[PDB]
Amino acid sequence: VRYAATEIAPTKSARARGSYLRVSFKNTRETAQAINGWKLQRALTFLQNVIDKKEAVPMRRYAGSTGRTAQGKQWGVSRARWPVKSAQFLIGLLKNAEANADAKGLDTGNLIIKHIQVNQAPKQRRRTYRAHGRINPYMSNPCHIELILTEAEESHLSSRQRGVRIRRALT
Amino acid sequence: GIDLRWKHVRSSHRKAPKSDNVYLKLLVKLYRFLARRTEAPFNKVVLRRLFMSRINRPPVSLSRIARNLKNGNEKKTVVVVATVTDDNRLLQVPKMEVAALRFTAKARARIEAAGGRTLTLDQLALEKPTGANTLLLRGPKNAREAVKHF
Amino acid sequence: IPPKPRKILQLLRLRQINNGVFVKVTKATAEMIKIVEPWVAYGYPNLKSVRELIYKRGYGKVNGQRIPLTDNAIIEENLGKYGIICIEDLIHEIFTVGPNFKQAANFLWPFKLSNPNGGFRPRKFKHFIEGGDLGNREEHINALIRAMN
Amino acid sequence: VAAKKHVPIVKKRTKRFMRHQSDRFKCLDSAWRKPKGIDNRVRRRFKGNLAMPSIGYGSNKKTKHMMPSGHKAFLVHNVKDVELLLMHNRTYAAEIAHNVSSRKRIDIITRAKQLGVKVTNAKAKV
Amino acid sequence: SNVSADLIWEVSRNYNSFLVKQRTGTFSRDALNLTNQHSRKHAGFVNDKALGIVPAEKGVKVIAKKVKAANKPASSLYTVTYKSTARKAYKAIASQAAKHGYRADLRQAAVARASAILRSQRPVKPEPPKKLRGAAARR
Amino acid sequence: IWRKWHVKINQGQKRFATASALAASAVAPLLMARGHQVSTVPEVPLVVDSAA
RNA sequence: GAGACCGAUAGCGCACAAGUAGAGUGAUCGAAAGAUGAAAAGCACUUUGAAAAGAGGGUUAAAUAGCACGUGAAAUUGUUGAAAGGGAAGCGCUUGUGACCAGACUUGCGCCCGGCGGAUCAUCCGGUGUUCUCACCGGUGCACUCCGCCGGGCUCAGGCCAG
RNA sequence: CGGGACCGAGGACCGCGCUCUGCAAGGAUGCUGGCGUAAUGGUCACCAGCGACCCGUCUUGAAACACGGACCAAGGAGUCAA
RNA sequence: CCCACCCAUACCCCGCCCUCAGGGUAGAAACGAUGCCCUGAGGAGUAGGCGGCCGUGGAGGUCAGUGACGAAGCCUAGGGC
Repeated sequence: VRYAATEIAPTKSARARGSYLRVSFKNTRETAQAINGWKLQRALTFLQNVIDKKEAVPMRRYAGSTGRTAQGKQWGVSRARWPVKSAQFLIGLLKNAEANADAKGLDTGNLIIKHIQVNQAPKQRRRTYRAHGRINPYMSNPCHIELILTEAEESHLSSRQRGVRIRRALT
Repeated sequence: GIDLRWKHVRSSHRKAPKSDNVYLKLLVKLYRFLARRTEAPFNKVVLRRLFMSRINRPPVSLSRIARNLKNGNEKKTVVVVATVTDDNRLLQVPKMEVAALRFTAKARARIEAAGGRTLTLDQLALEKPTGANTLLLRGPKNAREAVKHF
Repeated sequence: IPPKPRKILQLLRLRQINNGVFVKVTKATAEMIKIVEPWVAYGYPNLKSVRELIYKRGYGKVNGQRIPLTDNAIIEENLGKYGIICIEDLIHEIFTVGPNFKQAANFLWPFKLSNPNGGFRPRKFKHFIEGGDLGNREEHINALIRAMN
Repeated sequence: VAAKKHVPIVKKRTKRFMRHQSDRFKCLDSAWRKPKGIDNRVRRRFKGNLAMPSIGYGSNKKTKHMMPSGHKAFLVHNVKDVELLLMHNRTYAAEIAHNVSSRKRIDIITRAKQLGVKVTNAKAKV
Repeated sequence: SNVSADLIWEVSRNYNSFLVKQRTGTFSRDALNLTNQHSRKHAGFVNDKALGIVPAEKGVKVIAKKVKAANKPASSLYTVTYKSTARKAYKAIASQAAKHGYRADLRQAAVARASAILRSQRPVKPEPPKKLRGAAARR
Repeated sequence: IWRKWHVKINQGQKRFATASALAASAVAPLLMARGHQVSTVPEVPLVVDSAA
């Protein structure tokens, strides 16, 4: 398996991934972008707060005709939501990566989410019945998720130029 | 802009043969040299007719040659830039010296049997490089079925 | 341009703008020039105009080709049968309109002049007598030739 | 060795001739196509539009196919191929073909160094 | 007859097995082709009298056509190896190319080819090391 | 299938071409130009004794 | 038994459990769909998870081949890096900035000295081949002659931009 | 008789000439300086000044109207015989 | 009415490309003669006509062609013609 962030070595880092996960790709993208670059304990606490509706995920790209809330003021937005299913899946993946770091012997309390990326998985093709004997797609858009945690951490001058510099050094 | 009521005319004559005969190419080189380095109009006419296509080189028969050999032309060298064919209606072939592009077998045999000589055009260039004492003959151009139907 | 002035300009060898030619004044040529007056400016050139035109912009027609007049051998080779063996003889023939004026003027390729240094009058396409540039300007053609050569 | 003395290499145009609307459509390659529509502005040569290629842009006959060093490229596949440039080291340079192996490239480069023939891609596969 | 050097040139001028045609020029692999270029002057296999030079272990090896053995390919080549001073080799090559009227138009090309082979037989000089330049290559 | 697959050639022209090819086979430069290795061949055309 | 035929949207509708699956009351209509690897060697064992799986660690020549499997394009998407954005963008000519690059150059040839290392220097003799007067091979060089190498010196020619 | 701008095509000799030890006479040489590398040059992205309608297609004389085009890959239309 | 000035792909001079035209070039030291050298003029284009080249699948011949020391394919703000 090959992760997208190829510049990160595996010796002092932890990694986790999940594939074909039947959870909303757009909501998961917003949640992952919310926790991108954070410390691990802060991210876990934030995702539990998202489940408990005490902290909100700001909706930035996939936000068309959504609602507004007072909890977006922490992020400087008005559109924010509480994607519980995305938070649960990301909590599971983050806890797997924490267990991997504990197995590797890394210090858990100093870990940050260096890389986190949500990709689109192949779509689940259900169908729905419309009027006049028509059939439309009713598809699911699942996602692949990957995450990596790391530790928090005068040449070719002209002769006139040379002469000017020498004279200025002398005087 | 320059007002050009008249138009510069590109050439409407052959400057080179369309044929891929290598011996024809060598003959064309020889007669290009002769036409450049001589004053003889015969060489230029021969070169231009060497450029020509087959319908522009109709065959000349032995009876046509014998007709043109009369009235003081009996000792001249006959030059044809087409095929010389045999005419079986001509029962007695006169003695003649003929240079042609090619001969049919019966025409060559009958000329040699009457005692004349058969030459190619390079032999003609060797012996008469200025075309002296030659009789240049062409065949009937309009004697073709397409020309009749025109 | 209508077909009759187009034909007259073609016969006068004025096929391009700022082309110029020498003409011997007869009635048969004067009526032609009078017809093509809405496209031409013409006049009476002096010796300085003639010699400077021939020296700076003199090209002979040799075997249909436009050859600069850089040696007297070209002039003698093409006009020697009429007694013109050098460029001064050619200038004399043009200026005095000798017995071989037709041959000398036709041997000269039509002069390709530049645009005038100083420009034209503000309304160029009126007659000279009305404040424009077209028509017969007589001896005033030398200023135009000086500006254009 | 240095190239034979030559007139300066003048490129009348270094920019390519981009196909009309290929900047806007991804199904259109940038390779040049002459627009054949009767109302096309590029075909009618309205100003401010793309230029059309023509024979007036042609390069000088004395410097055509010359690389900036002054040599003409000759594609070579082996040592016997590079030995054809024995008499032309001042006018021709050797371009080793893309499908030649590294060992044969080493042999070609050694022979061309002996012959004094410039190799355009001598650093590859090293 | 039906066969001559002109005839062979007309037959083989557009294609033969020695031809190497590319965008920048047409070359020839003919052993009797000095300068390795496709032309009637240098088409050694076409011509009745012809010269070719190949490298030896030391010096050069010159082959010339024998005109009386054109139908005997095993004995058609007069072969001389020059392994001596370069000036002596050039003198002998120019002598067989010009003194008896055997392709006097080829003597410059023959002397030049001998000079090129003898020059190629010299030891090569070590090249200067490549100078890294700029930002990404230098660092 | 009723495409014209076969070509009718005049027998005289076939015999002409065969004779021309036989004449070209006696010209040693043409053998090298066609790519045959004939440098050690003692004579062209090469005739071996029928006893062999 | 063959082919100047086609090469999985082609070639028969069918390279596959294809006249199958499926549809129609019926007569009839009628698909899609090939490829891990040489060999399953198709991941022991440890660990986190309810599981699916993940991480280590093996197997393989390669998992950048994991029964989603040769190669893996584009549309379209995610992350990272750079940049632009006062009611469209895109494009043409020409600078500028930033980022990133291809060449070219590194010395050649020729004279004058000095030091080496060798006699394929000129002439003559014999043999051989040739283009029949030119060459090759063996002997003779006895070092003010040839051929390489190394130190100096000098002339000429050498890259980019300029006065 | 000054002052300025742009250009240097060709590549042994041959010619017409002149002010004739030579020349400004059938096309640029001579002298000098810095640098010898990203400095010149090139590609890409962006800003700036100026320039710049959306492509077929149809119609007639032409425009306008009208019709086709969400995007990408692969097929996809003057062939064979008499 | 007068003086100066601004700029078009127009005009003049110069370079380069192509086309057309006219010449030269073998007792060949001689040439992709289908080449090379010299000179002059010209350059918009729908319907339509003609020429030359580029590219793709397959066939004969040839290059003593390339290739597991990596063919074909694909990606490429890397270059040359």
